[PDB]
Amino acid sequence: DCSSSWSSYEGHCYKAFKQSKTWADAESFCTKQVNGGHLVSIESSGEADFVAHLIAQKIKSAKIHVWIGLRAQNKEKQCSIEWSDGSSISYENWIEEESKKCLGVHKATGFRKWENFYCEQRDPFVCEA
Amino acid sequence: DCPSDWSSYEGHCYKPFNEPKNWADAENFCTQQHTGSHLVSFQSTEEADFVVKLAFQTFDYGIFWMGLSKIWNQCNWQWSNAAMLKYTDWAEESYCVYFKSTNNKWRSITCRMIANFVCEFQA
Ligand SMILES: [Ca+2]
Ligand SMILES: [Ca+2]
Repeated sequence: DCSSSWSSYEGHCYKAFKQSKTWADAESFCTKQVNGGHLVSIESSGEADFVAHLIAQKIKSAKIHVWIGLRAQNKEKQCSIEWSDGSSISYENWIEEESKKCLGVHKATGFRKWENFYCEQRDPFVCEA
Repeated sequence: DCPSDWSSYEGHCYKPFNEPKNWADAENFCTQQHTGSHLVSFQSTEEADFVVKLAFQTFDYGIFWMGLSKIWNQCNWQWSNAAMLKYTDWAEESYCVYFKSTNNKWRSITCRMIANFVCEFQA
C-alpha cells in the first residue's frame, strides 16, 4: 500500500516530482516525504521499465534530466591514480561543472540509460520508499 | 633538446597530432612515436598554458586528449538507499579528460569519442 499519489511496484512506492533540485537536495527532500524514502534505485530490468514509464508520465521535457539514487562517494575529482605516463596526480584544473559524479536518465533514451551529470544541477527526480 | 618535429619546454618534448583517434588508440600511438612517449600530462599551470598555446598554434581550435582515462571507473558508486549494485545500464563505460586548445580547463568526455592529442616524453 502506498500514500495517495504514490505508485507501487514489487512492494515499493514510487513518486516523480517536477520541482527542480540539486541531487543532494532531492535525496534530502525524499527522506522527508515518507519514512525510508530515498532517490529511486534501479535494481533490475523490470524496475527500469516501470520507473521509465512512471517518469514519462510527468516529465515531458528534454531540457533537463531526472535524478536517480546512484552517486560516487569519493570527494575527489577523479578516482584513478595516475597519468598514463605513470606519474601521480598533483595538480588539477577542473571546471566544477565538469566533474559528473551523479547519475540521471534522459528522455532521449526513454529515461533508461544512466548518464553522468554534475551533481549541483537542478533537475526533477523520483523518490522511492 | 628534442627532435626537430617536437617542441621543448622544461626538459620535456611535446608534439600535437591531428589524426582523429579515441583515447586508447591515442595513448598507444604516442608510445611508438618515441621511447618513453605517452599522452601529455600536466604538473602545473605554466606547462598547461604552454601545451594549449602549442596545440592552438599548430591546429587551431579543436579538442585534445590528456593522459587521464577511466577517471570514475574505480570510484565508490553507491545507491543512497544502500542497495547493492548489481544491475547496470551505463550510457558510457569510461570517461576520459580532454582540453580545448582555447583554454587550460580540464573537461570530461566518454573515452570512445574521437579527438586530437599531444604526446610527451622526458628529453
Ligand atoms: Ca529499488
Ligand atoms: Ca608533464
